[PDB]
Amino acid sequence: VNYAARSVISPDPNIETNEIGVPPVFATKLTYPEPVTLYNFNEMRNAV
Amino acid sequence: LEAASEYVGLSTDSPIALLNANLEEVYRDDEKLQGLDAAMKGKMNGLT
Amino acid sequence: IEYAVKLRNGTATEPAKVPLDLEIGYVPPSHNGQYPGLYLFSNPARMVRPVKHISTGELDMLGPFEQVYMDIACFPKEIVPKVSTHVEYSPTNVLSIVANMTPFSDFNQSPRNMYQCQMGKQTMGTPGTALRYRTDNKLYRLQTGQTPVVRPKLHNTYGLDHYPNGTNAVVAVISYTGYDMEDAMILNKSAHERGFGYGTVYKGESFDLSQKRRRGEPVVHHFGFAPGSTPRREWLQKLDADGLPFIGIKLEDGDPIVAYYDESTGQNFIETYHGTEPGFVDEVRLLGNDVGDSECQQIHVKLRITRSPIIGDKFSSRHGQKGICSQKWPTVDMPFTESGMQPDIIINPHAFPSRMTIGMFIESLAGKAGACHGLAQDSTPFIYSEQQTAADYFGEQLVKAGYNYHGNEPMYSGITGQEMKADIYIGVVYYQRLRHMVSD
Amino acid sequence: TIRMHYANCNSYNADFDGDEMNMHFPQSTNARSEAQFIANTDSQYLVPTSGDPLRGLIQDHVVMGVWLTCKDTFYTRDEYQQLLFQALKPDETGMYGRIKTLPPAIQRPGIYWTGKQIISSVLLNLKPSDRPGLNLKSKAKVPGK
Amino acid sequence: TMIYLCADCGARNTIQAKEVIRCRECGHRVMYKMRTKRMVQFEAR
Amino acid sequence: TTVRKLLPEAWGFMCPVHTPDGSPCGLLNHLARKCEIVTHPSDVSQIPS
Amino acid sequence: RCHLEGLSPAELIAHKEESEEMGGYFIVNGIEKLIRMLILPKRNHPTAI
Amino acid sequence: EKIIILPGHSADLTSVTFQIQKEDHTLGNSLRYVIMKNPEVEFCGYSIPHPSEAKMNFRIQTAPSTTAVDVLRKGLDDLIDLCDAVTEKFTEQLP
Amino acid sequence: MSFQTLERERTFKNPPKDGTSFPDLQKAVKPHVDSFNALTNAGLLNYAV
Amino acid sequence: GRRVPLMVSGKSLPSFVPYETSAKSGGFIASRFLTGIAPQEYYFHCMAGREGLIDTGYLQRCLMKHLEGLCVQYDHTVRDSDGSIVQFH
Amino acid sequence: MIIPIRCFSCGKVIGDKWDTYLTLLQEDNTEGEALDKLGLQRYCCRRMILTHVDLIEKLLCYNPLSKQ
Amino acid sequence: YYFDEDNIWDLDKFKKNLKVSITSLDQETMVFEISGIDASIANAFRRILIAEIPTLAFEFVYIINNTSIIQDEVLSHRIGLVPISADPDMFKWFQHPLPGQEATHTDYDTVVFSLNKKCEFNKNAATDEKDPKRLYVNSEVYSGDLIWKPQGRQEERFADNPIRVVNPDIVVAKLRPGQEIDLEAHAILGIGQDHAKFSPVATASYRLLPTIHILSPIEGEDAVKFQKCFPKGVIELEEGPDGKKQARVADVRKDTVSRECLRHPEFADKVQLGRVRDHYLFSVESTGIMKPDVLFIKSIAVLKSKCLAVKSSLQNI
Ligand SMILES: [Zn+2]
Ligand SMILES: [Zn+2]
Repeated sequence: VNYAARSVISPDPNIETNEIGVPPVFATKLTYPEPVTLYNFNEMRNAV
Repeated sequence: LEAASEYVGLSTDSPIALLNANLEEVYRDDEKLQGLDAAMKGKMNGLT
Repeated sequence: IEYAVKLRNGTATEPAKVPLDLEIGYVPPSHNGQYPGLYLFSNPARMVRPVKHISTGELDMLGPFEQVYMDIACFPKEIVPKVSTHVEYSPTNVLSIVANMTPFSDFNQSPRNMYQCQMGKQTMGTPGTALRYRTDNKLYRLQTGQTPVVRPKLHNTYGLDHYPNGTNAVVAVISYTGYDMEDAMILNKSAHERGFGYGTVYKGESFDLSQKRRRGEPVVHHFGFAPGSTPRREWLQKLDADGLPFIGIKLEDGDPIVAYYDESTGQNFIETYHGTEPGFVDEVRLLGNDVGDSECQQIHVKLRITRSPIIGDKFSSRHGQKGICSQKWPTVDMPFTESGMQPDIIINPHAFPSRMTIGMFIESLAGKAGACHGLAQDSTPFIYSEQQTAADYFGEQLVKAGYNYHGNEPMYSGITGQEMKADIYIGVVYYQRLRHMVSD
Repeated sequence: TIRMHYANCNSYNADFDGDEMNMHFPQSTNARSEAQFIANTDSQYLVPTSGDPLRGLIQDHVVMGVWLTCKDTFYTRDEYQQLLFQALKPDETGMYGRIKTLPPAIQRPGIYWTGKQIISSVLLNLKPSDRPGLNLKSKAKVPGK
Repeated sequence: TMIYLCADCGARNTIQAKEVIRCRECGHRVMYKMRTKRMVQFEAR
Repeated sequence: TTVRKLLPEAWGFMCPVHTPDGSPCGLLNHLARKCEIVTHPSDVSQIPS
Repeated sequence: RCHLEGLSPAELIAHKEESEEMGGYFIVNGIEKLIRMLILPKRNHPTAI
Repeated sequence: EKIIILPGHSADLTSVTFQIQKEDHTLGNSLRYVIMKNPEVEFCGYSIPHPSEAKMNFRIQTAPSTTAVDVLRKGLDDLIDLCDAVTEKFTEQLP
Repeated sequence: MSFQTLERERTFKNPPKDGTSFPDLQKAVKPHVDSFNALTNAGLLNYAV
Repeated sequence: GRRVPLMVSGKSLPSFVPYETSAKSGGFIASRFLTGIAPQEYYFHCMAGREGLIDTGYLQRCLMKHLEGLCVQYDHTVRDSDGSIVQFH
Repeated sequence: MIIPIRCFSCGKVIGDKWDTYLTLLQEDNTEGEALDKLGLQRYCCRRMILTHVDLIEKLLCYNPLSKQ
Repeated sequence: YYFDEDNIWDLDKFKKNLKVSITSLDQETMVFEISGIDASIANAFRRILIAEIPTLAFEFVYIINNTSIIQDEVLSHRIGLVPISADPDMFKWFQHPLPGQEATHTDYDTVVFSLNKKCEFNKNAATDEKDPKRLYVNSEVYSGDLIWKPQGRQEERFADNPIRVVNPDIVVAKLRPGQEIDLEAHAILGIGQDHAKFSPVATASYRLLPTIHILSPIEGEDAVKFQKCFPKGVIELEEGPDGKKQARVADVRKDTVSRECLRHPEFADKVQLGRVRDHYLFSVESTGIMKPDVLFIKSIAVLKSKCLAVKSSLQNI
């Protein structure tokens, strides 16, 4: 499959029961498409 | 010794040679071993 | 036995009347037993071990056919007269060489000793002393190793002193950071940046031009650069002039490592470093192909990758207590005793029940005792009896030194400052860093 | 190294000892919507085989629970407020404006909040807009004797 | 020309490209390259 | 549940504890510390005599 | 039949192998191969089955 | 951006959460200690989002009499006065 | 028992030319190398042929 | 199951006399991990532990190929997807 | 390799305390407590120069540029 | 909303309760007693002493030729951990280089040291003695061989106090005939929470002054065993004309809180082992940079600077 990372896990008590911490490396290396509308235009302009 | 001698049938004060002969006759088989180990295991687990 | 004790010392050594290695397998008769008949073996390729003959007082060798029919009393004190005709030298003689070197190996639940043997066979430790002259693919070496402070005498007898495996970590059994559950652990940051278990991997890769010479032509490819142009953007940066890389230049993934050209095409080909981790170059060997009268048709380049403790690298004491370096707490946020030593590694207390590594508690006791006075605390299996326990011996040691007798120590927490209500257990364990993290 | 909390350790049957985990990303928005509402982690509190729940805290948290809710414990004002705010940490989660507390269990000669009051305080700060408080009676693991 | 080290004799060989490789004084057939002068930096970390 | 068991005519010959875990468990038993292997036979005609 | 027999550690450091060498392994292509010990039935002793 | 006010602050600026940048428990705990010495505060407890980053969530709620920013200012001034008292005694001790 | 430190350093610095300081590693590897020694001498291949 | 396997000569271990009855030969070991277990006891303990270690996926393609659909249709009658009933309610 | 300057747990510098510790055992007949004359009060800086394998005086005997 | 009305901040009352005494002060060690300070303030002092004050230490190392057995980055690291004797407040911080990185050095920023040593064979040797200190010259590259090279104006700024490595006896590497080391190290200012080599104090920590008090007087052999329990000096055996022997605690400050007396069954009745709650005993042992008095004063000054920084940035919003 495309868009699927794989790594070793390690424990952390500070985040949440939901959340999963991802390093900024997975932040930069996994992307997903998003159409651009009037009210998220600032987010996307700043992102690009 | 109490549990073994009770199992095979003899008393605790029996001659060593007769108890030895009966024991030699016992664990050439396999079922008699099942009985002996069950009895002695009951005794030891009571102690434990 | 008697003629053997004659033959070992001064008295003349004629061809032995009866050799030691011969085993006299007497098989007594009994109904429904093994078929009875004396059996004299003299063949080679058998197993034979030594015991002490008790009527005499000297050696005697016996194999796995008289074992089952002799009463080999396992201690001087177990011997019951008129029957026990052999004594074991010392029951330590029953274990192997790697298994015997586990301090207080008779305190742990034996599955823990099994895991510790099978895991100390896999430590990132010193694979020798001649590494400059080794053409192996992947070696691992430990920069900072030491001798254990708790050790079995055979760790000296078998000459392990020349090949250390791990360092001495000031372990505090404590559930404080919170990151150390599910067997993981911490590693005091400054205790890491001052040089805790610091691995160096050696990956030596070989290049051989004789493979790319299929058939039909004579020797064509050669190492070097064709007479002509050579790209500057990478090739002249690393490779010297001869197509062989600089010694000591740091490589990255996409980097050229060697250079060879064909004769016909005259165009310089290249080979790149496949591995994904920046390694150096320490030694290149121009292997003369054979007897002589040949060009350098083989090279062997030994890259020295560096591997400090990174989050995820298994550490594991000598009891099967493997963990993972979970976060590397700052040295300021760690606890400390009245003395002030930050515990180099925080282990979790919840890991000792359901694991039975009480051997580790005893070893921590013995480490904090031996490091103080300066002893090499003897830890052979089966010395300490039920009368006076090993724990009480090391406790006498410690209370002589000055610390708490149960091993506890009054610690102040770092993130709040005021003392922990309950004292905490600090010792000096021997932490051999593992190497299973090579394929992350 | 990606980080996840301990609660999921019981669910994934993981040990944090070297086993690694595939981490996917649902691209389209329908997929992430259904992952957020149907199959998100906080909704996986009950295994399907039996009702018995599978998420929940582990070794250290539960021993410190036996040691915090115990009745010989006592806190001054500073420790109560500080420990409470460490527990809540609203800003990283959100949705709440100001943290509210209880009166102290004892008041003279020194004011002291007790541990069970800290557990009650956490429960009081997480009560929804309008749902009456929880009330319950259930045997605990540490036997009474 | 390059400067190498005979593995055993430890003698500077001065062997040129596309030549028969061997120790000029011993006859050994293994040659290490020597570490020349070159500037590298490492952070003290 | 065969030979991969540690039936005890090994006391002092092959180690009880040291043996890998998992699938090859019980097969490869490393010898004890002191167990030698007699490989040079000798003349024994004096034994029949 | 090697040129290391009877050599003392100092003359081993004079060569390129480390002081307390062990031996026992045929060097084949440069990867130290070795013949593992196998276990067989007893020599010459008529066993039952 | 050393100190900022998080998006959870009450309009009266009475229940506000400063977030001090590049700080850990070293100042957090000391300032919390000094701030508790202030009668007009109801709540004061610091935290840390994640030890990976250096940010300290603060939190100060007060009675309607005085807002929170004044409390933080007075508390920092008091902590500075404490540091000065300690340094004065220390310096006067040895010659 | 104490850490052999002086002895360790005086076996590191000036290595022994007399004989290997550690006889037990060699008695540990002795099976293989003494088996090959039995191959060459003690008339083993000659009996084979 | 039962207990230590007796070798041919009836002695549990080469330390004990034949047909030995005292429970210390039956694999009952009295010493505790805190104080330390003796050799004859340690051997039986290795026996039991390594027994455990030699003791320690096709039934998910049998009950899953046939139960692919088996979905709870809207009239609240769990049918197979081909249309046939399997259970009401 | 060489003695680990700056012992791990403490911050004390003990790089220089090896050729001056060894020549206390060597000729002074003092035992493992020789290091108490060195000034190591704790036991975290003390299990460093005590149980130290100085494995570089054995590895320096392989200069490939020996000229011999 | 409960305040206890006694937890009030009063700087006059505080400075009236605070009392400081300096027990022993040296060129390297210092131990002194703070009183009337809550755990948070004294923990802040310790936390800053360990990490938050700056100190010169080798960061970059440019090797030109290094053919010793000590690996390359291992040599760079082991150089990094050595100390440097320089007043860390006569410099400025190193603006770390973002892209556009190379030309980023000046003489107010860094200091430059260098070593070059090639161990030649020593020929005056009589016989075979692998000392090897006498067999070879320049055998061990010590730290004292890091010779300083001033960069311009520096030569004049530090003329009264030359900048040297503080421990000129550390062994940095070991060489043998033929192989050579040659490198120059650039040192910048650092803050201890980045790396360990910047931390000035070897060990800085405090202890709550323990208190030991007898509830019921002991006699005779009990008194002897008791006095034998704690380390010497802390337990006095009372000279009492009435009775024979009693025990009174001379000085609790020597005592380590080992809690050894509580181990015996009959002694646990007699004595409690507590701690005076507001009495802290600081111990500070620096490494080579500054005399510990300067350590402590710079620590509290750094605390004040952090407070003034937060206050100044708060006045903005
Ligand atoms: Zn040569
Ligand atoms: Zn230390």
